[PDB]
Amino acid sequence: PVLTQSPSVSAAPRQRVTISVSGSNSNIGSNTVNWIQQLPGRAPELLMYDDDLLAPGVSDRFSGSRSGTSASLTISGLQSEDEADYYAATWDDSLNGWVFGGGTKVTVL
Amino acid sequence: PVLTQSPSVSAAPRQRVTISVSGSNSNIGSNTVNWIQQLPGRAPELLMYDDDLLAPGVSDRFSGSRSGTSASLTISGLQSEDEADYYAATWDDSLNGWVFGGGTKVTVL
Amino acid sequence: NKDQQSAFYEILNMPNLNEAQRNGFIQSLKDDPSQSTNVLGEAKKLNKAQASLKSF
Amino acid sequence: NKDQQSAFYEILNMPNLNEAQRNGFIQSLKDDPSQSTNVLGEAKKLNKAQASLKSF
Repeated sequence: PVLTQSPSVSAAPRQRVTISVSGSNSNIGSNTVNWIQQLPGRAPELLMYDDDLLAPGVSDRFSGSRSGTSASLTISGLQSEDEADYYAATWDDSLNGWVFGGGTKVTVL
Repeated sequence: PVLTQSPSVSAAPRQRVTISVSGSNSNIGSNTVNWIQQLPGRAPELLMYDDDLLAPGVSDRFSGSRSGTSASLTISGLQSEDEADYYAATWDDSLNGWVFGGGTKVTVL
Repeated sequence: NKDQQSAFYEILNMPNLNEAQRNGFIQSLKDDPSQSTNVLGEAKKLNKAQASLKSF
Repeated sequence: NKDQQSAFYEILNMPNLNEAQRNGFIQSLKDDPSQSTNVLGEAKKLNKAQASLKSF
């Protein structure tokens, strides 16, 4: 994975959790970031796109932002169904292709 | 049961299902509605309260509403884990006490 | 803070909440103390709603 | 509503959207057609983003 994400975390229901990612000028510094959620055993799906836009049907407990070569996804009011792996995805101008973070697991206690 | 609930319903995963309840001016017409979920074999627990507030740890796939003498609970993105009996509960000013619906079973196909 | 500290203790003393509900409200209080009133309000309402289970 | 009709067909032809996303955007168009431009923009962006899922 070209992008470095914050390590997996355990958190309680209703906690606020922020997953962050950092890259370089050729990806996050010049391209918008998307956030992919991978639920256990399910196909991965887009939660957020264009830095801060919610995919249709996604809860507004999710919020996104980008600054410089870093970006983050914040989950407010954490809930058991949010237990998942979260991946940043962005375009990389040097690779001329998609690059991804290694993933961050959120475990809901 | 003082409150009348919509008949039990079967639905496929990913569908949106709405459970409804109706009462009178002395209960739903002047008091907020709570929604109790009883999963098979488990103690009943509060899912929603004050018409539209989620208990901690409850998924926001559930949403609630009240209008006049009726109220409803909506399950978006129906999941097999939602298969349960759902009961409305509200205060009754004439009985000066709690009144309940008969229950609505949601079966997930 | 006098008002926020008070909310913590009032939530802890609500007799009908179960421990998961109490802990969730407390987590919300820690995440944003400026929401104390709102959090307290929700806890009070859920405390009231929890009484219906005793009649259920 | 020729411009909105055009946005409708352009959303329907976006190859990477799934049916829930497409139906959500179209529902937004029907709810308030005056937002068509904004909705179209979002759909285009989401279509591009959906391509990342195929590389993932």
